[PDB]
Amino acid sequence: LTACPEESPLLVGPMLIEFNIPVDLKLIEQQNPKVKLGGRYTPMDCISPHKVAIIIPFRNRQEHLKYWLYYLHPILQRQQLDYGIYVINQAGESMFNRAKLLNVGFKEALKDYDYNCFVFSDVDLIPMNDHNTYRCFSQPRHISVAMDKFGFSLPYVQYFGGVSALSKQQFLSINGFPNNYWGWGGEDDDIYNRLAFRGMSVSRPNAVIGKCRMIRHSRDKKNEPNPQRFDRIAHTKETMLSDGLNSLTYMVLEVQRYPLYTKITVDIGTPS
Repeated sequence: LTACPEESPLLVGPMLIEFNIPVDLKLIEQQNPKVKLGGRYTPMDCISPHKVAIIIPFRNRQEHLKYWLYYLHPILQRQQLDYGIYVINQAGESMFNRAKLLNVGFKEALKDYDYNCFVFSDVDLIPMNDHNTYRCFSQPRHISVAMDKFGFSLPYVQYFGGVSALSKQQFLSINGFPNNYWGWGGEDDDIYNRLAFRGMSVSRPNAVIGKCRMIRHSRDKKNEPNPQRFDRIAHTKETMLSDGLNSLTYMVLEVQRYPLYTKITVDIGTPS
């Protein structure tokens, strides 16, 4: 049992990513035979140093998930990662809380395995080049750098939304993510502010390797509106230590181990 190489030899580079072809999960299971129950895979040919837990905040986007699973299982294996898929499903109908579900995912995933790396990904973003590794780096990593929906250009240098990865230590260091933004906007910039304060920076792949497509119904070129950073910097400084991993409260309603992913349905609350 040798350690896995620097970069994996299985890499293909640029890939074609499109959604004309609807997909069936049964087909994906058969196309990804080495994927054990619950969305787990561990390379046979070597030992991976990256035990990655991929967390997806979710609610009623089954179609998107199908396309996500279709493209990401093959890629993640070519990257030679020891990984698990976690779909944190918000039970409920109260406004969505992306950051809190990601926290729930961190905590729940550690109950299954000694993960040392966490990738936080929206269900609707697919990387276009398997050189954009879904793993941890020496500094917090922003993976979805150039998204087709934003013209393939980072909206602003401190944009940390979409897909990012943090080592277990990096994550603990900032007290996790905020639980109080709900769907008001800005959790991603608060998270960036947390990084700044605990003296870290943002690691990124080059812009061509960091290309990503958004799962867009049929064909829409129409570049989306540019998001502008929310100025909540004073606010992050005061609330970082009290809103986060240490104040995280929720109730796991149900846990299902599907062939391709683990689905944890939780009740996380309502805004107050």
